[PDB]
Amino acid sequence: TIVGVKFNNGVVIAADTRSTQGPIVADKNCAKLHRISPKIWCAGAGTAADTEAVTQLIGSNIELHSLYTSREPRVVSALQMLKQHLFKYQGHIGAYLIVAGVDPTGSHLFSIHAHGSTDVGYYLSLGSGSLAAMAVLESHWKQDLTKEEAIKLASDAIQAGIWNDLGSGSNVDVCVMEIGKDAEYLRNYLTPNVREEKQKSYKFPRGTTAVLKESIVNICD
Amino acid sequence: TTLAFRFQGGIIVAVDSRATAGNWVASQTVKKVIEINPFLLGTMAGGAADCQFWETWLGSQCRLHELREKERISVAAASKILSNLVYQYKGAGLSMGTMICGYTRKEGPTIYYVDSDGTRLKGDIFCVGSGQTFAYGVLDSNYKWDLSVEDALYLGKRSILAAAHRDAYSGGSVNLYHVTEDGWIYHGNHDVGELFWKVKEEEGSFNNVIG
Amino acid sequence: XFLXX
Amino acid sequence: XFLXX
Amino acid sequence: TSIMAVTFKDGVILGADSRTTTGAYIANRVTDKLTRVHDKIWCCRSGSAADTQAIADIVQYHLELYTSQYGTPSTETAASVFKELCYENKDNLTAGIIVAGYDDKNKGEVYTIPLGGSVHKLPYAIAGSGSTFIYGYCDKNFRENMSKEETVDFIKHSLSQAIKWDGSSGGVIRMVVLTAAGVERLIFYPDEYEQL
Amino acid sequence: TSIMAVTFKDGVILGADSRTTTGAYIANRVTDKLTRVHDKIWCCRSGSAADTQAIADIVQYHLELYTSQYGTPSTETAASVFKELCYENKDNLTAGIIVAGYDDKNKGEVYTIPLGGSVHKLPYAIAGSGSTFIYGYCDKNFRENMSKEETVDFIKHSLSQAIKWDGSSGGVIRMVVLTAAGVERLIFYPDEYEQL
Amino acid sequence: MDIILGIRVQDSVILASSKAVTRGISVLKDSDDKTRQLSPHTLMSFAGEAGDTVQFAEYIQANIQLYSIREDYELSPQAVSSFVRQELAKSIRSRRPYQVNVLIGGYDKKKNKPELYQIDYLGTKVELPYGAHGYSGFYTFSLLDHHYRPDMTTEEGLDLLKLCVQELEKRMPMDFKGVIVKIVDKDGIRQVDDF
Amino acid sequence: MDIILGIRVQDSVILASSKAVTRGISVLKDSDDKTRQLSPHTLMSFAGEAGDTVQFAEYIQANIQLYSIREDYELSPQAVSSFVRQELAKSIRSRRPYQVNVLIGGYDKKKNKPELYQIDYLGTKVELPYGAHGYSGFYTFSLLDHHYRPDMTTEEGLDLLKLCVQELEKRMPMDFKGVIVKIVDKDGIRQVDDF
Amino acid sequence: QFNPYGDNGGTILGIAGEDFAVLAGDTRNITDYSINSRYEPKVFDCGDNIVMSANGFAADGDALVKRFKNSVKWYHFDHNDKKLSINSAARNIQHLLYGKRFFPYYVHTIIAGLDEDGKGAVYSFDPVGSYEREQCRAGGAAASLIMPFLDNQVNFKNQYEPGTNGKVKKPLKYLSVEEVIKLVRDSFTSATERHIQVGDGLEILIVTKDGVRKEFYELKRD
Amino acid sequence: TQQPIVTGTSVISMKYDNGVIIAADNLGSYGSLLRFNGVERLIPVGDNTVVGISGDISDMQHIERLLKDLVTENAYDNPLADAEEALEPSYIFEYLATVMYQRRSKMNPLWNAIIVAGVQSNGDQFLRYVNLLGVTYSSPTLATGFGAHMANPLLRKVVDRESDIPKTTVQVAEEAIVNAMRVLYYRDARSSRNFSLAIIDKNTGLTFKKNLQVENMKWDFAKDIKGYGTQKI
Amino acid sequence: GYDRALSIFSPDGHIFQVEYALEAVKRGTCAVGVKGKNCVVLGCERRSTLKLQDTRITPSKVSKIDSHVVLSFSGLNADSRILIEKARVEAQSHRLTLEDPVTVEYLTRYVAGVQQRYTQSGGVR
Amino acid sequence: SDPSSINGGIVVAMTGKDCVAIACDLRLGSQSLGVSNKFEKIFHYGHVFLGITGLATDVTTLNEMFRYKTNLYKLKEERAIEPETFTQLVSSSLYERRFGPYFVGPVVAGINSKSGKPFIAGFDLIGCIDEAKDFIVSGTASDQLFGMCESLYEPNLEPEDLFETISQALLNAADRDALSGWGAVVYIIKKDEVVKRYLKMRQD
Ligand SMILES: [Cl-]
Ligand SMILES: [Cl-]
Ligand SMILES: [Mg+2]
Ligand SMILES: [Mg+2]
Ligand SMILES: [Mg+2]
Ligand SMILES: [Mg+2]
Repeated sequence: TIVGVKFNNGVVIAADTRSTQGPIVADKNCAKLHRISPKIWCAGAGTAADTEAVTQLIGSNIELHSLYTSREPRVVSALQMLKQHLFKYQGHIGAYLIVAGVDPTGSHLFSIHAHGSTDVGYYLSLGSGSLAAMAVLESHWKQDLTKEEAIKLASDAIQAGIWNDLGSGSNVDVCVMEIGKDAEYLRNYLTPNVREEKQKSYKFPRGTTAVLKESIVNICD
Repeated sequence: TTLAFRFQGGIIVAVDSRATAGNWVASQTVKKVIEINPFLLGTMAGGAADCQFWETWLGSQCRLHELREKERISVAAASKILSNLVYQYKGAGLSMGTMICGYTRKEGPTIYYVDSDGTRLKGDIFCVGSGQTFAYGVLDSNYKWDLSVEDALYLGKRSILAAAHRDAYSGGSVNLYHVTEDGWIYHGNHDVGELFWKVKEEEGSFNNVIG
Repeated sequence: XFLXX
Repeated sequence: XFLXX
Repeated sequence: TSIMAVTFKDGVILGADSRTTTGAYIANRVTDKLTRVHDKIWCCRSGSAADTQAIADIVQYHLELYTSQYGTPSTETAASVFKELCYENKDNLTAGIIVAGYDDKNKGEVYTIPLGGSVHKLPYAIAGSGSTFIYGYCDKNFRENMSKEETVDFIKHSLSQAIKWDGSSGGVIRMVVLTAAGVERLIFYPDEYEQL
Repeated sequence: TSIMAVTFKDGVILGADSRTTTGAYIANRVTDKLTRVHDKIWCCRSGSAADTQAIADIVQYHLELYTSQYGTPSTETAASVFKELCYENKDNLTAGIIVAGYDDKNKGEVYTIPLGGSVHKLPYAIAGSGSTFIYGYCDKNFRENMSKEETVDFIKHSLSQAIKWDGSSGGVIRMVVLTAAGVERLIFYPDEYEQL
Repeated sequence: MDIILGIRVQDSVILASSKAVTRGISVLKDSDDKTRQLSPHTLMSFAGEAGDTVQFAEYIQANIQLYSIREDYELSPQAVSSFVRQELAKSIRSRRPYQVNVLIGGYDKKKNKPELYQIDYLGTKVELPYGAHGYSGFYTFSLLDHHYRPDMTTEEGLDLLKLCVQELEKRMPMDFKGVIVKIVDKDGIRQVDDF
Repeated sequence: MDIILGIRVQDSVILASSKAVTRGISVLKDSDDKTRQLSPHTLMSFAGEAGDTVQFAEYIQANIQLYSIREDYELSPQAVSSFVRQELAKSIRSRRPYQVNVLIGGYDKKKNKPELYQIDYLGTKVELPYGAHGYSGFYTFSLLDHHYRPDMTTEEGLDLLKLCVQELEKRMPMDFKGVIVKIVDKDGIRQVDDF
Repeated sequence: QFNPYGDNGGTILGIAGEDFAVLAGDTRNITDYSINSRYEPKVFDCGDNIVMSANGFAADGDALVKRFKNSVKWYHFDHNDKKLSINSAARNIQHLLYGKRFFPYYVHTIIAGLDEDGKGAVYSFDPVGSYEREQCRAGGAAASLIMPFLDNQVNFKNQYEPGTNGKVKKPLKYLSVEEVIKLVRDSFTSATERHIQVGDGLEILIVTKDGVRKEFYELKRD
Repeated sequence: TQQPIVTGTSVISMKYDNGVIIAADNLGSYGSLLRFNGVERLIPVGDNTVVGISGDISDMQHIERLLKDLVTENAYDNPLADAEEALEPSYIFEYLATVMYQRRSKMNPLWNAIIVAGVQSNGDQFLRYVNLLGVTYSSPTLATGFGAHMANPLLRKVVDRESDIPKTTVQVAEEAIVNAMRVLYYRDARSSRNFSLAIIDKNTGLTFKKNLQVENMKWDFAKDIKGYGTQKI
Repeated sequence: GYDRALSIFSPDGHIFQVEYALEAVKRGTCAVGVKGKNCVVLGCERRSTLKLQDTRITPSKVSKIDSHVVLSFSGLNADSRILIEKARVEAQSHRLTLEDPVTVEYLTRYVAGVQQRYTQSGGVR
Repeated sequence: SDPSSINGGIVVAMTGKDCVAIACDLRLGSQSLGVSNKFEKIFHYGHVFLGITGLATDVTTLNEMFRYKTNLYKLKEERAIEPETFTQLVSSSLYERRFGPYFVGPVVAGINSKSGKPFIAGFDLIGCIDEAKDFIVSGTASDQLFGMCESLYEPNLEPEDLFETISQALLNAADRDALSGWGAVVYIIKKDEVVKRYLKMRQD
């Protein structure tokens, strides 16, 4: 579950921290918020490897472009480079991205699909829990949101996913990109799924496990 | 993995105790030998439900025979009731591989192989299951008619252990039975967890494994 | 699922 | 397997 | 999708709905299906969003490079570049595009490019899933050399019916006016067009 | 196929084209898709000719046996018998039927029965392949309590457009008028309706 | 192609390979040697898809023989097995992979130890005291688990091997027309003519 | 089930039937009698689908034995073969047909002549001097075409049959564990114990 | 083409003590990636001190429980209000399941109670009626997570006596109702963490000679 | 084996302190064609139950006839047909739940998702779901189709568990339902603006509201959205 | 199908149809069975009012049910054939399922069972 | 014909107090047939440990490939590769074969020689990094290992206690999987000593 919300003086993106293999939760607290550039951040759903790989590759090329042109990178540059890469692979790279950031042009919010189609909006939601999130966004979103209102709406939209979507869960990551300020990455902004104290300690008496052989391993040269 | 062989001292029957659903080990404490009566034993290989249901059903048909005829059913008649039953269901998708081992006066010690595609065979040696080949390898290479009750019991146990080791879908524990003129005798449940190491040490076999 | 030695 | 919010 | 381009006295008008769907879910309810390939050459996109976006971007690049060397291209030239991409890559594309541009010599021109990649120059063109429901209406109601206000009403009433019957069409009715005066954007909200 | 039934002041009018096709070949160009199930209960047949003919024959038999015992059946009763056959045999039928009848109490009534076998009572109904192209036109142009001449023009103009765009529709436009006066058959030839 | 066995004992490696070459409902030949000498102290038996088997075996043989000439030195059984595995590991992701399973029986002259390597067509290498490919294993592995000892002589190894062939001849569906047995030791490779 | 042969000579019919019963990669039994005595002077060998073979054979046996009791009279081999063919001719258009191929070797006591009938699972009956079912025919027919004579003795017939089994053991892919031979003549049915 | 089966997720767990038996199950009901109910009980008191759960396809699960509950009712009518023993119930359920061998009930069935010696009993069934009495069984979506933990903690598998050179096994002993509920609660909190179809609530039914008691515990709702 | 032809979309519902609310739009979709616009998908049974049905409309009309016949059959030889022996929501549901599972078991299902909302004789709120598979479940909030994905998240913010039901008033509950119907109109491609809403209260009884419209919609922000990325006009 | 209960009880507790069936047996030619130490002998009367008979082809009074069991009878000759046929079929059916010929007690019990079934079945005497 | 479940096998890695543990089973089979009971799935490049489950040919290939790459790394960098860096190298290498991948489930374990911080990580077959404080699981009994680890594990275990936990997690998980087991190996890794223990487990 990943969403992007626009406010007066910038854009805010949020995401959940659940990674799944089939019906099993592989990572309880992974990071779906990627830094393309210092003031361009990306939220990714779909094939985990594909979202991480494609965001790093464009992020690398954006850095070289920024150094070449002696200019701060633009969101439309990241958007164009991502969509042309994804389109070339005809949806086989399963990366569904919400691209947001601030640049000399202003604040921007876009979504990219695996096949290479891009959309513009003030509020967007991608992933399995996008319908749960979009329901909240459609209910509570308005024009001229403040910074604190947009963070609240964004986190509430992720929470809707966490609770109602089985695909989403655990924590809420947030990144606020305001114009004229450094982008603040709020890792584990909310942690409403803390594991309760276990009823019992399963610390075994030393010598419980039956051993056949012992040996010192040589790690040195 | 299940096996039963005929020798001088009667019939030996040995089975593993493992039940699997795909690659998942569902149970290691399953009875694969059904005690139809004091002189009749039934082995189970294939679908757990199919074997369990139809072999307990066979036990009822064998009871109705001795009520009607005032005489214990023959191993041949008992095996043929089951083979004629599964043949009616041929193509329906029944998956059972069984062996009807017992003693009667007219027949003596007898073993009948009965499978779900309707095959019925009288024979001295049979190994049935996913690890039947592993059991055959040890059993055939060590089998003689003039084995003692003690040696025969061990070979039957050792043959399951061999299969329990190599076959991924066989294991848990070995259930031994000895069928004589006086009826079947249970010779205990043997966990492979302890039996393997006990056999390895005493016999000096299983040199492939890290001791 | 059904169990299937 | 492959990990896939 | 429901899209159309209509030619009138002072030039041409482009009309489209704002609904992008995945199955029966509406991915975007405020989509802009009217896109600029040149100052006074615009196009209407139907089919795969990804395919139509890719084509439009390449055409815009081609007409920008054309302008740098040979000055302003004709609406026919723009339609030819669209056709070339759609025809040569017909096996790998799902794109139904209506090309509409204003020359000073040729005035308002409309070219429609279906799936095949064939070119058809028409006085007006309709396309997209929702167009099927307004063939009867548009044929009966269309007249050549209409006024701006008449053409806006024609497109509004047409797309209103298309949206009403087609589940794949809805949201706002966007329109782009191409005349000698310049480029004008128009929007019409459900509360207006639904009760026509 | 293009078929429709319209209710007006004095009763109801049934309209249909006359084209039966096998693939892109026209098997019959003078087909009668308007069939009598009772004196003043008629139906419009779309889908498999064989299926619709079979259903119509059984309904006619049922309403004839109904009349022998309980006198004249209602248009609703006729639609119920159609539904019962279409719904209970939905797996083995391809039949889109519009049931239209004139009572003296209930006046003109129209019931449409799509593929599923559901019943929908409407002020007017359109059905068949060619109906898709005139949803926009019929919705905009239909009015309740029209005159006979207005309803005939409405059906004629509607089926004219349906025929023009749909390859599966064509030939003559047949119409059946159901009023207190009686039953009137009307026919309209290409040379008239094509140039509307 | 069907049955290939291998038994490593104290001082030698013994390879047994079936003689039958069957195509359809006809045994075309009953005296086929399913092995190639890669070097004086390295032997490779092979089984799998028709044509691929011999083509692969001879290709490896040529490469090992080329190395032997170039360096005037015999590659260790471990080194040869690693080379063979990599060729099959390449092959499996080719347009048309080699469908060949091999046993490599060799005597390492530097270590003075016999070595038996089992490599399948995927390029899956294992060093074993005893190995088999195809359906043979399903009988022979459990048999050897019981009867095999690590300190056995070549003669004890041949008797252990006879016990395997007898079991296969009893319980195997297909007639594989007996086996050609070859011994790899410190003195090189020699064939047992009477088995 | 695989190999069933039949040779009609001057004064007897000889049926040879393989002893192997194979399921998967295991020969479960190597002493299986693939025949039933239908009457004192009529023998039927059978091969095909597992279960169907014995079920069909015993069903026919029961029917012929019922007839023998009812009429106190033995049906001619021709009459029995016609009955069997009709049962298979019915079967092939059943919900689940009998997949069983049979040879019927009988001695007609009224004609004083041996008779061999070959019937496939479709209900295709032919009277032959020599017959075979399955892949066996592809070797034995051409062999018998050459070596067979109509005036041969039972002993000459057995030597001719040995020549067939030897050819099958040489060229057949699968190990069928030899054959059980039975002779049908004026004195009834008897089994050759040493073959 | 119409698919008559569905996966309603969830997981169930049966442990047997000396003079008691527990049958636990999460209260979450799902289809695909949607939650249907956070509290939908699938562990039922069927009378005669027998508790039953048929986890998997809820429609088949409800149908089976309904038919067994009815089987208990008619057992009383036909056999002079005789108490249906857990072993008799188990065999009866095998015939219910195998009755539809060729259109199976897509459920893992577990029943718990006391045997005729008053000792704790747990029986587990496959979809087609193969059953087995055990001290321990987990069934459903998270069975693969919970079951190996139960082998270790209930049956003391792979646990040897410290300092005995892995020669003497940890001796088997019955667990107290307190120690069993601890294992059930830790099993379901662990399963909730790593399985998406498990969570919301945990409902335990405890069976003693006195009757059937219930306990409810909150689980994570993500 | 069936395929659904004419279909109805989401049915949404929730419990409040004194009773239950249920709503469903008045659309009969024919695939992508929004064919029929006067379709009532809430069917009252007596004065204490409302059955909301989504999926195939031909099968919905069959279920209507069964419920209609059930009321008739209950009245036969029943002096207390309008009192103690009147049809309960629990009786009506269990009957449908039996039929739905019997039909799926004969591989010929009624292609529907059904929510039976009502109030029992003892004043208890009744809200339970059943579908073509015969799968049944109950929850403070129930929804079908897109409703399950979009409505439930919004309705669960009001009534997240059992203890929240007494704290929820009919004003708050109805507001949440009407809000959910607007969100579904924004995002469901086979939804309509026109819908029906039914309230079954233990005090005020059955209130059936027809010809309701989605209103107070946000579309203004659309004018500012130009192009699909780089476009400035 | 013809359903009439022909075999029914009378006030004195007799089934007259069964007792009148015994009168038919009493009319039939005499049949005797004597079992020795190592054999059984079945003697049968043949009435001598029938000359110009062909004894080659005339149905024999003693019938073989299997190779080891025989059945002689007294009463209606036509009725006997139906019992003999059923017995012969059951004899072969037993060999097929039990893989052993019938015991004389079992074959008797079957035939006796058939005779009983016709004493409380509708539409049959 | 599922590459990941032909040969079978499992790897599990855990963190403790100033230590890490990585353990694996010894089984290599061909579906039902058990072939080798000596096939170790844990390798090491300096002080960095890599455990690989899945298709055995790819396990061997990747070991040889990472030995190749870590050897060149050390020659050019003039220092041993660290766990954090090696994790990135594995991810890079696996994703390089995105549309023709190695059918593996690799697990990195080791202690950063500079910071002294315990480090573990897991990957999918196309190189997605799964970093964890507690534990990483991989193989045909991953479901079983997840269930065992999630219940048994507690933070800041001493090397001797951590050994008992990871061992019991592997053994009980391996006993519920047909394609895993046949012996196990446990590596206890401290800052500047590494103990390798072979476990006694049931051989079926
Ligand atoms: Cl778009
Ligand atoms: Cl017609
Ligand atoms: Mg094993
Ligand atoms: Mg619309
Ligand atoms: Mg959870
Ligand atoms: Mg294991």
